[PDB]
Amino acid sequence: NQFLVVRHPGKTPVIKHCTGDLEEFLRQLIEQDPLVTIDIITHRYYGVGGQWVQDAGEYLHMMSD
Amino acid sequence: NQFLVVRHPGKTPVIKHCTGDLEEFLRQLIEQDPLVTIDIITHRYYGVGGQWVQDAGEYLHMMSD
Repeated sequence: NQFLVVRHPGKTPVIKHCTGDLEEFLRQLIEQDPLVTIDIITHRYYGVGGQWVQDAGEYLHMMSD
Repeated sequence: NQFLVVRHPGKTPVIKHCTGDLEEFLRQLIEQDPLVTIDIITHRYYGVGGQWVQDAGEYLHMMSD
């Protein structure tokens, strides 16, 4: 959940930890950079090679509706 | 190097391991899906929280020129 990578245009991506409310944190990155892509990375028993990743857009909505 | 996440439009991203030549593997993902985004994730002593990620486009060129 705290292992998410945020991709800035014209630059290289960075991996960011939440400093507060998780929903707000993702929103804040999006709001300040609406071109930014966030992938949220976790781990599973099987997943995809023992690891899995979720689109932050699905993630943010998943927690609401 | 083998921890790279490939992002398909309309879907959710997956994390993929190379099955051959690394340069070819990234190219193959791009060629078959030119809309696809790849982030290549590694680890560092400091990096960004002890971890770092590189844009595959920079990565693929980095190894050439």
